[PDB]
Amino acid sequence: ACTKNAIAQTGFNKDKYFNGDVWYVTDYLDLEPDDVPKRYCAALAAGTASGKLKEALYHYDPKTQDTFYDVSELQVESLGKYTANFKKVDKNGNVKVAVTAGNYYTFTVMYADDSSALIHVCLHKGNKDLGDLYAVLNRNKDAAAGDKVKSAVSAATLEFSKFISTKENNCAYDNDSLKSLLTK
Ligand code: HEM
Repeated sequence: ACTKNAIAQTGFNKDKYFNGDVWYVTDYLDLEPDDVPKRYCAALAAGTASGKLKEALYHYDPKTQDTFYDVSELQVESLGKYTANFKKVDKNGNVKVAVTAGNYYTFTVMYADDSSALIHVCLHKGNKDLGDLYAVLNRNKDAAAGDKVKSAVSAATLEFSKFISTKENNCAYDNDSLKSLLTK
């Protein structure tokens, strides 16, 4: 179940966020903690490709080796709040699972600056969801969360101390695939 109407950042700068570059998940929190593993790797690229607002996703479970990529087309609900479809793809953009009625996520940018962000995601696959999922992002895969984003976590009435870090998982990412997937 998802339970939060996440509030987007006041004055969110869409073009800076959706600039074609990669964001790494450094820390995450699911309000239903059992919905996701205790160790995980995730990243995304976000940009406009031929006029279309896109995200490319990467998930990797460092214990099981489960790996998957997605390409998403985003629709705008309001500034910084989107509804995204998704198709599962290989790293080269070949479709494994097509865009499907009932497979979508909401995506809210609660805070962002040039280097860091806080997002909320509510994933739906049919009648299933993956709970309220918060993630701290950085442009640098190894950056410890700084004061701007940690304060934003507090301003969301959350506690950064309770987020799970991805930093001790030897996460390695294919940035080139994430960038090219934006076009697919
Ligand atoms: C970076 C923002 C993220 C977004 C937008 C996102 C979105 C998604 C989407 C679209 C899927 C379904 C993929 C498919 O079936 O084709 C998925 C699956 C999944 N995600 Fe995320 N995700 C993000 C980060 C994370 C993080 C940080 C975790 C933490 C463990 C996580 C855990 C999972 C798990 C466990 C699944 C598999 C769910 C299932 O089997 O039903 N995700 N995610």
